Amino acid sequence: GSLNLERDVQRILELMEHVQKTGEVNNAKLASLQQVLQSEFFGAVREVYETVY
Amino acid sequence: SDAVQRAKEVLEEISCYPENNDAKELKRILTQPHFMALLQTHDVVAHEVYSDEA
Repeated sequence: GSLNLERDVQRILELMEHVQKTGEVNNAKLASLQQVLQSEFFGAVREVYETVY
Repeated sequence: SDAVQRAKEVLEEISCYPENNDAKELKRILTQPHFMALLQTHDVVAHEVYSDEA
């Protein structure tokens, strides 16, 4: 009932961890993406976005 | 706006690593006018958090 992007925001961490199974993708950056993807600010800010929208 | 870039930045390295075009696309699609737009709307303060004392 919500944006798939938001839902995929979590499912993305799965694909990332799947592609990172190649080795040639320093999990450093891959993980770094998780810190932002799993960032709370995303929801905190996303909340405002919806409010304004 | 470099912190957010670090998110997709991983994709920059995946450019060499042949991964699932779908998976890699997930990180790409993760950059929309909603999310990536919010990052640039939040990174504003994040970057200001350390306002160059200069």
